[PDB]
Amino acid sequence: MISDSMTVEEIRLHLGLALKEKDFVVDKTGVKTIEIIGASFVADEPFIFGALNDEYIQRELEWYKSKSLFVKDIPGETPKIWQQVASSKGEINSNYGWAIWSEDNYAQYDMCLAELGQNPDSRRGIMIYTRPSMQFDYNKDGMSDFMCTNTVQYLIRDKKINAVVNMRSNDVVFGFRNDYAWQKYVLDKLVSDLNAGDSTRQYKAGSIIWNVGSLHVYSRHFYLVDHWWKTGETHISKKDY
Amino acid sequence: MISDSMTVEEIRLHLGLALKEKDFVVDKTGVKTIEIIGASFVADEPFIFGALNDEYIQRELEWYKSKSLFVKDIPGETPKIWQQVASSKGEINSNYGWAIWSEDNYAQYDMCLAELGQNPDSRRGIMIYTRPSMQFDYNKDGMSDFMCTNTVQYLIRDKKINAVVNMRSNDVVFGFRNDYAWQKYVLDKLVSDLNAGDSTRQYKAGSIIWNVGSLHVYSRHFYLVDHWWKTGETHISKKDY
Amino acid sequence: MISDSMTVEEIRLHLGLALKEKDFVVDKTGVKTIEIIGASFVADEPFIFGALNDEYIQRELEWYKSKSLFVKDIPGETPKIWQQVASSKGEINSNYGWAIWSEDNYAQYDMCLAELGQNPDSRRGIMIYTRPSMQFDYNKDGMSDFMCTNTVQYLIRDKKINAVVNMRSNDVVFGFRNDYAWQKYVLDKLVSDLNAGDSTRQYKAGSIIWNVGSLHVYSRHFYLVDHWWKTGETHISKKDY
Amino acid sequence: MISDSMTVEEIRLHLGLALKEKDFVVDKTGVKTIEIIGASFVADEPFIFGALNDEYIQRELEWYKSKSLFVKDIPGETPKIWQQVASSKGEINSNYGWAIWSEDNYAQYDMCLAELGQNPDSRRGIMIYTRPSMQFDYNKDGMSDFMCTNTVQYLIRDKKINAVVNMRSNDVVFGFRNDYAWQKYVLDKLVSDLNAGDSTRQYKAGSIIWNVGSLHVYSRHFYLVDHWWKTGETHISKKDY
Ligand SMILES: Nc1ccn([C@H]2C[C@H](O)[C@@H](COP(=O)(O)O)O2)c(=O)n1
Ligand SMILES: Nc1ccn([C@H]2C[C@H](O)[C@@H](COP(=O)(O)O)O2)c(=O)n1
Ligand SMILES: Nc1ccn([C@H]2C[C@H](O)[C@@H](COP(=O)(O)O)O2)c(=O)n1
Ligand SMILES: Nc1ccn([C@H]2C[C@H](O)[C@@H](COP(=O)(O)O)O2)c(=O)n1
Repeated sequence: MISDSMTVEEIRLHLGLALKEKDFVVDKTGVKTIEIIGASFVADEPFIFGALNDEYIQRELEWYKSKSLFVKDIPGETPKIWQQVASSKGEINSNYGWAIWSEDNYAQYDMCLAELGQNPDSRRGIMIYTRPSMQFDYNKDGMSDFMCTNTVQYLIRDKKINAVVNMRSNDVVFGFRNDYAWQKYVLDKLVSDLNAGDSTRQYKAGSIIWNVGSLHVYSRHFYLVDHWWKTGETHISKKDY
Repeated sequence: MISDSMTVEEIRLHLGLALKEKDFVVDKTGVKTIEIIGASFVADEPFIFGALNDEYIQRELEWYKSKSLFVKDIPGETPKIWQQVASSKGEINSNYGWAIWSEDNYAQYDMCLAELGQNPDSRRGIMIYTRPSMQFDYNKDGMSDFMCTNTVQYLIRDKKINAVVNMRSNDVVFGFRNDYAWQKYVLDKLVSDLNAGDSTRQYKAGSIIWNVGSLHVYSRHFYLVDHWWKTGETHISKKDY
Repeated sequence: MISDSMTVEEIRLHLGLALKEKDFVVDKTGVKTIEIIGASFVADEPFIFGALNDEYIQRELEWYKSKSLFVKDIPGETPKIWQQVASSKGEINSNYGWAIWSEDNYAQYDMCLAELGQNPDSRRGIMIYTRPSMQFDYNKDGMSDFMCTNTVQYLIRDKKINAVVNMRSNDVVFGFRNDYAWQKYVLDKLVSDLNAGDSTRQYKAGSIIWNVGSLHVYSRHFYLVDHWWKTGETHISKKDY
Repeated sequence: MISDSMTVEEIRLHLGLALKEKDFVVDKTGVKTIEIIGASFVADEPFIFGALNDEYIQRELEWYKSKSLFVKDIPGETPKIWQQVASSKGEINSNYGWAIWSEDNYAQYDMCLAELGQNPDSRRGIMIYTRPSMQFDYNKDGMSDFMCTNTVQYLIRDKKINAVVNMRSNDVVFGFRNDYAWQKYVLDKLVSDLNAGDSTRQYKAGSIIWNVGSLHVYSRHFYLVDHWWKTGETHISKKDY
């Protein structure tokens, strides 16, 4: 059986509680955050707070498909968030397409697909994003990019493929929205590829279970949590706030 | 805030429910298991079902301290569970001492200690056990040992150090008991080492949060679950059952 | 008496002659081969052309020992030659360990051992790899794997155990090297097991006689034959050629 | 190219040498044999020693065409050689018509014909006589009949169809004469059927290459080898000897 987990609605409540109680933690950039430690919830909505920017997510998807470790290869103007984290040569670590499709990271997608194709009940169907050398690689050439996704495990039960996403660190506003879109994309892809392999499989996408070491909101987004706390609206304009 | 998690008592309940409903999944060895997918709970007891064997855990600890990848180096007679999983030369992957203390796995303990010593609020204090090449290494020389612990993250909040344990796969009876004893040992060690570095830190061991992709009981241990279901006792003799 | 057979040196000569005369046969993949039909020789060297890869043969041995019909179970990264031949679920037919050690294939090794242990002069000591249903099984679930080893017979004469290997099809470069290493392993095993049964037997490994319906070199390896023809060297680098 | 093989004349010479040198091997019935191990020769004559009994061969052909596994179904009086090998119910294994024409043995003739009709260059055109379960079937109900023909492979090269006959065991005097007549019959049949399928094929019967694990003469026939050794005559009456 799948575990009885929190939903995104309950996560919102706990974040609102944390803000109400001034449970602040200082970020490495010196700014305040509110935070849930050891968060586990079913990602039953594609965002927690904020607006869905489908245009941005598609540009990040294209970049992941390219497997490029260089931020300039993001289609169009590279977001400053990626710029400020990049090395002196414009290089990063956290291209998730590189993580699951590159032979340099040992063919995570293909091997997980082969494992589940051979044994649908397997507990070894997993895509390993991070690596032990990340202890030294995170600041190569002056980048600041310690892989925040650790592993994603895929478990086929009752003809549904469930994804257990294990993250070290996840920004509630920008991070979760983008990362969810990515994990949903890969899950749908894996379902497709397994079904294409054998027409009698008839697998369906199941639940995405989100496990985060530190799930946090930065102080620049406190107004979103606050507004939701007062009104139940998951988004405002900064100007309307 | 730390997430409001299940406890071990609630895990026991959900496992008993799975057995009551005959919710069986077939193991790779062909035997039945009951299973909770995406389990997340606070490890507030040192076992789930079965008895505590302090003698065995100490032998496994000594082996981890040696960092040897060879099962014969386990003090005394090597358990057959380690024998059957080993390669043709007696080698394995899953020596956790090797994982966190070897320079070959990039000094996970020392680097996590250095990170937390420098920034106590860090989200980057993590010990990475598994590796991307595990897709190929798991059956090197005919072993059958795909690392079941992925990562363990350590978060210092309110002067308590919390461990977020991310496991791919965990046997409820033997695995959890042994692995918990190990994770508790490492957490106490890390608290000690940080306190030894600065007397004003006064850190204390916090909660160990257990995240498991597949948390399962093998059919050979169903009698333990069944007995607890009927009586509330967490252990019987196989003969008494 | 053992028949007065060709040796590997003479096979090399006849292959070089076939290439010199442009005696080409078109493979099922559309590529050219040179070929000796009804080849019979004593395998008095462990290869014909090309280098010996002890690392690879040991991985294939480990896989045979596992008896797994799934190519992912080959230790490490599965060679693409095994990948392209496998079914939609990664399954094959030609695990020779399965052929001689599985109860599913009627215990070929054990029965041949029992036969020779009881009557050392027997003509019925044989390990039957292929099966009549191979006419239908060769492309089960879209695999392309028609068993190339038919039978191996073992004859004890003058306290030496001779193996008569009957193959339908054998690639001179990769196939013969790997298959010889396997047949030599099994012969040494059988000698050991018979000697262990009775200390007065004092059997020794005899000759391995290789009988092949089609013994062929693929066009991608013609440079090896051509080079040996010119120089007498049984191996070059593709780059050096 | 077809391998440069021994002829029947050279086989005669080697058998005569074996007798001259008293290279005897004890049969399972307690009688002496002389023997060539791993014999490979082109069957360029229809007998080795002895007389051609066309009358007997035609009765065995009729029996094979019937596909009956019962020896009483041999036309006329059943030869005592077939009687002494039969089960308590008169049953045997080695009806070669059953082996290649029965659906019970997976339609060996038809499938080999379909393979060569689709791809004339195929290395997979083979009729598999024996089976893995022969390890247990050879003495079913007290018969003594371990299939002595393993496989026959057909290779079409230069519009000639060559047959590579792989036998475990073959009696030089009665066995080879009968078995050769059978294999020649099937080869001619296969040529006919392929030619009837397409008038532009114009295939012709090629060589029959005979591969035998143990090619032997029983002591009751030593007088034939001896007489040939002295006179070069391939047959005498027992009375004239
Ligand atoms: N795909 C990504 C990449 C990064 N982050 C966010 C999480 C943290 O806010 C920050 C990483 O900081 P740290 O490494 O200090 O956790 O980036 C995220 O949520 N998702
Ligand atoms: N320290 C360890 C090592 C192993 N396992 C158990 C979990 C599974 O029962 C099995 C691994 O099997 P799989 O790789 O098929 O999950 O070993 C565990 O619980 N803890
Ligand atoms: N153990 C093996 C398995 C396969 N083959 C080679 C022989 C042929 O090159 C090919 C099989 O093709 P076919 O079935 O068309 O003969 O694989 C081999 O030599 N030895
Ligand atoms: N069609 C057949 C059937 C049988 N045999 C002969 C070969 C051996 O002399 C004997 C079988 O004995 P074994 O099984 O001990 O080899 O029968 C043969 O030559 N041809």
